[PDB]
Amino acid sequence: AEEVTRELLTSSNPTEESQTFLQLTTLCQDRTLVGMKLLDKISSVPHGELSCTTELLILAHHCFTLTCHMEGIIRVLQAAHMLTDNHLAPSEEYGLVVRLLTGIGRYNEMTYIFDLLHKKHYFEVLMRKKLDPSGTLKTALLDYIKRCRPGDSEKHNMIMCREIGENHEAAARIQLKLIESQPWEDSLKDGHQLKQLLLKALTLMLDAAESYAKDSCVRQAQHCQRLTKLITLQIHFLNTGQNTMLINLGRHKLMDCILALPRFYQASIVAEAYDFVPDWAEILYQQVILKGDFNYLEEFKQQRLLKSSIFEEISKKYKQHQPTDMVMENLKKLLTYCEDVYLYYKLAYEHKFYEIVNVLLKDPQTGCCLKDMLAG
Amino acid sequence: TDIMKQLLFSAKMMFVKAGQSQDLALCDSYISKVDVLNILVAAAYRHVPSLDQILQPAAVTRLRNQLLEAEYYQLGVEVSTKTGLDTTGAWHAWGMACLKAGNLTAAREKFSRCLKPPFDLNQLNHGSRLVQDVVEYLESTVRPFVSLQDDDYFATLRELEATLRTQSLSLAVIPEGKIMNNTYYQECLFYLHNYSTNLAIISFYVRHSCLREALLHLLNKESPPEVFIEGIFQPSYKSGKLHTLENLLESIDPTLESWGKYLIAACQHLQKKNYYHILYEL
Repeated sequence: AEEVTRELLTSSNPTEESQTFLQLTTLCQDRTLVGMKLLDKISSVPHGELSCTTELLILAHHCFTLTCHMEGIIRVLQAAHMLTDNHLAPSEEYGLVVRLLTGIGRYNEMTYIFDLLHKKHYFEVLMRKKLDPSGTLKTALLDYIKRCRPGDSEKHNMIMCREIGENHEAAARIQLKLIESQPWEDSLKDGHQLKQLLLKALTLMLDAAESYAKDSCVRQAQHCQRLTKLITLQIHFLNTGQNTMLINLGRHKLMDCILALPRFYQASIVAEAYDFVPDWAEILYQQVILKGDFNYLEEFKQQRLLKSSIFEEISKKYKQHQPTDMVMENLKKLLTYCEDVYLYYKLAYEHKFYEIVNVLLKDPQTGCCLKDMLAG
Repeated sequence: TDIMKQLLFSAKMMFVKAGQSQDLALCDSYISKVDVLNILVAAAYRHVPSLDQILQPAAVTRLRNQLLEAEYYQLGVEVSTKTGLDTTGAWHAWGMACLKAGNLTAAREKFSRCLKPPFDLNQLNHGSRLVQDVVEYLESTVRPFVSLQDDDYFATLRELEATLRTQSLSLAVIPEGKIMNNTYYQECLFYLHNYSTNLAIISFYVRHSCLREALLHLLNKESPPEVFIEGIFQPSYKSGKLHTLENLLESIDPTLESWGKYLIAACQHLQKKNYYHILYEL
């Protein structure tokens, strides 16, 4: 302890002299007695001894921690708070205090200066580079942004992006639910307010997806994006006047929302936002099967793909209602460019539909194989 | 946890003199558990298990699923890997998750580290069934040559409503070969080349109606005469738009030079099944 004090008094990079310090303590047999001696010698600080005494106090934790004498560390923490208050508070040594706080070890327990750094203009100064050799300083900065000082996202960006995404998503959901808290008839009068609220909710959801992206929350960003797309559809509804809407729809109301814009390119939004699965055969019984709007089917086709099994199954949905003579060509509206042999071959017999039968099974190169398609 | 480890070490210290091998095995396992406790402690999750809750295996896979629900793909993945809990399925799950978002380059980079393709070049099956699901999960949402780029943001609610009106123009205008030519199709085929084969590359372009480059690759990949037998005749028994098909078969070699048995084995599948009437034309 005397030698350490003498070397410090003589001294009266920062990561370089750490070894010069430690290798002295290495001379000891069991470091606990050395820690006791160093703690006792710490009281020998000279008049105005600040710079050397900083390293002196710093060594106390580096000693007491590796062996974990809890009471010793407790008195050490008391010593650290005392160094902060009795001397450092009058010393105003910002850099020395910062280095000490870095060397806190129990920097998890640095409440005595935690708000001080922000009050000491260290909040943006917390973004000092080359001060995180192990990266823990920035992590503690993030922890402080989460707990000690929540709200100023600027210092947050300077220093969890998932936390920001969740907060923005919560704000967007609150904005979306505020409109739904009132009746549709009551809320329809304030159309401009609806458009503005939809714009704000869309911005909040976009920020949520972006902060999830900065958080690498790919699926969460996607969910925020789907919420934003629904909010934008409601924004057009409140702005372009589409009182036939789909936003904030329940499962039961999903079919009605699809009925708001029945065509596939017009009906995809309700299914996407509320994760609703339309009755492909039963719903498709009304898209083209009875109306012929295989243009809505083409909206689906450029939007998605329907299987041949669904093609042979849609006959059931068509037969499940009163199929007008129009309904035949209505379902077949998209049948020209098709190729399916076996399922259509069975279906034609299922209804004696000589139309497509003559359409396909007539070509000798094709009507010679219609036997293998149907009777084969 | 440091003191916990030290105490466990002392437990081993007292165990060494004991001479009970089974006791030593139990102690080593408990050491493993303490290490895993520390490993989890590196994460600081919403909830953590008891040691008795860790003293049982089932909870390992329990956490394997839980962290998957916790979206800690990297952290949970590393934890499970240290645990001896494999997470290639979690890698594919992350792949699908970014697929729902579009971190496709990073997703591909992470998935190549966990790529499990079928080495057999004749894989007429899922091969990597992960690829089998991923191909659909990707190609179900093709971005064709619509006029809207992947960087259009400020499109007002009117622009969005006009997009709703014009949505069908994105992929209907995408042509037959454009189904294969898409940069989206480029990515899908790249993933295929990563962990898939042509046996399904034919069908993927088939449901999107990409044929010419499909035949070009089929020759380039040497589609088997049995492949051009089944995947043609059985689809032909299901399609029969073969006006283009016999033409393309001749397009391989009009002089019957480089296009020998591809439809010959299909004719085996047909006439062996006594299907010959249009085999006359073929």
